[PDB]
Amino acid sequence: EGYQYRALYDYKKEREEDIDLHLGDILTVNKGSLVALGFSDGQEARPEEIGWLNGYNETTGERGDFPGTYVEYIGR
Repeated sequence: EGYQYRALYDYKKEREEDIDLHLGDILTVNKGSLVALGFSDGQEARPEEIGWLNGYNETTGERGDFPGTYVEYIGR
């Protein structure tokens, strides 16, 4: 059971670990890389309240971290 959100806004990459993000980009973020801290069940569905998430930008066929306030989890 992983997590998948949609990037409502566009991002480029400020930190040395972010991935080129763009509105309409899908991010496949597993439920572990984010729960590695102990996120509560369902907390991953609210990226705006997470900080940073590491998923897979299928749109560009890449993977990395990105601002959760720029995406919107919608289900696994």
